[PDB]
Amino acid sequence: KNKCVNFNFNGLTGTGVLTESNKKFLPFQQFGRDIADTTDAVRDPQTL
Amino acid sequence: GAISSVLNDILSRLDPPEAEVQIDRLITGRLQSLQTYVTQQLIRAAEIR
Repeated sequence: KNKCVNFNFNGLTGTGVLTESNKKFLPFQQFGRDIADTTDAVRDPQTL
Repeated sequence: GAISSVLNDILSRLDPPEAEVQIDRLITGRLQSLQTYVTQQLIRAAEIR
């Protein structure tokens, strides 16, 4: 966490940092998007 | 007119013989959007002047 590291979450690439979540999600939710069509949150497939 | 709207999507699914065609449709699409914003800002900057 807390470093500009490249990502590969089941094909979803990117470059950014990792920060712990504060808002709640649906139990059937996988990822979220903002108004800019950008990935704002992603879930680890092996860890909840 | 391209496949997707993400540049990392086209570079990961296609080959560089064919990937440059879809980037060409995305560069010319976004270049006309930046020329529109500057031109409409330059007319609004004259009325405040």
